[PDB]
Amino acid sequence: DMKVTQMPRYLIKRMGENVLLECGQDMSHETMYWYRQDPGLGLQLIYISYDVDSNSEGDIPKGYRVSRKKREHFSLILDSAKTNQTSVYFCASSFGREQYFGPGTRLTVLEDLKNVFPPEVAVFEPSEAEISHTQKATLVCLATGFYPDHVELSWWVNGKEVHSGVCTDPQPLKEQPALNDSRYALSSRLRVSATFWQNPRNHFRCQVQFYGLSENDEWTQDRAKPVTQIVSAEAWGRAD
Amino acid sequence: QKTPQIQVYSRHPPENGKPNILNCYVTQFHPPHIEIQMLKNGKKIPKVEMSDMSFSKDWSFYILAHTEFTPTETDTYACRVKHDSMAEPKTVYWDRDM
Amino acid sequence: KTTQPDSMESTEGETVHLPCSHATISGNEYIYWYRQVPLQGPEYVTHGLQQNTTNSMAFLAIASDRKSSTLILPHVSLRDAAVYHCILSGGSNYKLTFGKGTLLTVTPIQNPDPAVYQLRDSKSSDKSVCLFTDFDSQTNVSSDVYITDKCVLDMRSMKSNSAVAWSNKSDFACANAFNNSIIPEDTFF
Amino acid sequence: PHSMRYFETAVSRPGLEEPRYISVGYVDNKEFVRFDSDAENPRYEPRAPWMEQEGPEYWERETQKAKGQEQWFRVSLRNLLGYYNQSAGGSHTLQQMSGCDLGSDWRLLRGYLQFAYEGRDYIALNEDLKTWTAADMAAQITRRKWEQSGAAEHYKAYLEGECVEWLHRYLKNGNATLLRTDSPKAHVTHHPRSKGEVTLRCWALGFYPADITLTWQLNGEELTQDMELVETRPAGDGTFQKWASVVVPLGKEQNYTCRVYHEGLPEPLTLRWEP
Amino acid sequence: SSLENFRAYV
Repeated sequence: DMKVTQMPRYLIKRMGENVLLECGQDMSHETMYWYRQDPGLGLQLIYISYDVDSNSEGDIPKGYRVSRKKREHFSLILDSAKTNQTSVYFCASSFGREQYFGPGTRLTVLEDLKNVFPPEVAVFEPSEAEISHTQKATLVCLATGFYPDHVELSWWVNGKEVHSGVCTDPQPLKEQPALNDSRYALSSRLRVSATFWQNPRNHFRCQVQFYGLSENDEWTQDRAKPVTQIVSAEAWGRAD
Repeated sequence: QKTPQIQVYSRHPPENGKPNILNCYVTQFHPPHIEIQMLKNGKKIPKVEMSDMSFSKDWSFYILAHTEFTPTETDTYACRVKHDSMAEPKTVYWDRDM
Repeated sequence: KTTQPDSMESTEGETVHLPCSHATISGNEYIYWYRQVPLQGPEYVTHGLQQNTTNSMAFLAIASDRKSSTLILPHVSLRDAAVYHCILSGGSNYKLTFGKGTLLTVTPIQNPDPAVYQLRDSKSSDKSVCLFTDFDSQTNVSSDVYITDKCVLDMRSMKSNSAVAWSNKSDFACANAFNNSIIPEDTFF
Repeated sequence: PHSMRYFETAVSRPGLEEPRYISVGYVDNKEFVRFDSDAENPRYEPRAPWMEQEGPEYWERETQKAKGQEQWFRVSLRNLLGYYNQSAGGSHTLQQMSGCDLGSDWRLLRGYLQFAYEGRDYIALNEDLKTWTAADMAAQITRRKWEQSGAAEHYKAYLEGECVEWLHRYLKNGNATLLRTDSPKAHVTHHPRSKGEVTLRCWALGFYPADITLTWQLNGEELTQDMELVETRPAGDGTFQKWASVVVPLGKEQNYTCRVYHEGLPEPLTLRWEP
Repeated sequence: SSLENFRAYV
């Protein structure tokens, strides 16, 4: 009923490039918004369109421009991208009551794409102990070494996505806090009744999609170009 | 839409020979956009001021159109209103008695 | 503008109170409450001018003669943990300025039961991983070690706490993290 | 008795793309301010003499609120096109009346807020400042929106609060102009029409305000079921004028009396036909 | 001071 969506959810771009984030509502609300919030502070207003070609600045106008040619849409333009413009962007709309926010777009403006990496992934089988101590079995996935934090980790049992008994880290931790462009890591647990893991027919797969580069992204390095992909790790049940 | 109720008259009693002001009071009309003209012997009188647009409680608009003139027993003045609600200009001739 | 406490502690069940001092109010301006769960973007909760509004979720209570207000959250759950914002929105203005609101943490329950297990990867190799579980309500986690914050998972069936740790060195195992510190000291190799 | 009004008008125009917003404010039926987009430097101007004193921190204040209204109508005007499926680039009118009435006691008596589209009524704020009245099916769209958006509260907070609070202030000064008045100067005229019949027109010039009354009579008995009367017209000099007439047989002139009732008059003006 | 209509348009 009241949904607001933004395309390119994740997006990486090199400094100086043209960024274009989109946002649609399909409910023709008169007024829409562009917000950004960095892990540090909170939400700051960039631009607000009251209706089509009626657009007003806001709090952080410098570095951005907007385009409202239809009620339903509202695009955000970064002519010359900037490193510090690497925040999270939220689009919104209202008709008079409250504002209806989107899902958020994660934009990373890198000075050098050589810092980009896909994640190495591996699953860890349950500890022989826990199965006899608490009668349950916990599997652990570990997405290691990747940048930036454009990852979504999911569990798949026998082919079905499972959010039942799953827990994933909220904030990916840095494997080296010192470095300014610290490479990231992540983990997630999947607890299942010990009896379940005791059957070598079940298929446990820890999937983690990366949102890296794409077509027009020029890449020179010898290592395969780190583009959007689905690195995974599997593990069969054990009756042993 | 409401047809403009027109009323042509003078500010002070008609003293043919002594200066005066001819008024054209248009009321009860809608939409706002209206074309009003003052006439003398069948010609468009130049320099004709107009009251600022303003409407009454019933949404109807009203405006006053005035210009300097000097009445004579030969000069037949009139007011001509062209409005969205009328087929074509509504001519209302002056009458000193009214 | 407004003002709210940075933090706010709570537990699975307790009914939460969220203050919001806001004097110098135009009276022409409403008061809105937004909730922003980490990751997600802000979503609307409730608003009011005077009196005491309310929704299917929370109760809004505006103090007599304004100047302050309070949001009430009934029998809260884990999913009710986020950052609640209190903004003043003029009835004739679409602009509303977010502060940093109030980070509401909600601790579950169930009895703790420290364990700490060690696991290897299905592709049986050298890499090992330690698993700290069930340290309910105990902040700590204090080289080349990697330790993640406590992750609360709600098993649909039968609670349950956990955290992961490793250090790459295929040789050692729980060598640093966990060292004559907390826990019964009696782990499981 | 003591009331303040704000009449607003936004008019779409062919090709012009941008409508013409005109806000006129009344105090006791007396214009005292006015905004108009078309103007050289669009902003509020004091239409009354007692407003000249208001500080610039008030004029820069209003104009900024006016500019705000202007856009509201601009958007509201496009919405209507949708409702009635009217095509863009054309002349359409959206009006609004709002204000507060005071009783003998300077406490608020009644609140006023009503919109009109294309001359017709659209939606209005009821006498209770809580509910809405929707004329046609389209307005029921606007109402439902304004209901679920808690629109009423905002307007009530004004009518009762800010509105009244400022009318008082406008009366702390206005009570030196909207009190003085000009008096009528009646005089019957004699015009002949048809054989043995003459019309007797009772004029009344130079009065202020426009509220007045003219009466004809026969031998003393009230006459009105036969008289011809013209609406009050503005002289153009700040004052007004009006007249009534009667058709009567020749040689029966002196039989008729013409009484004139006006605010600024100590006693009715009885008139008659002279030589 | 004049009225400042509610944010919600027609």
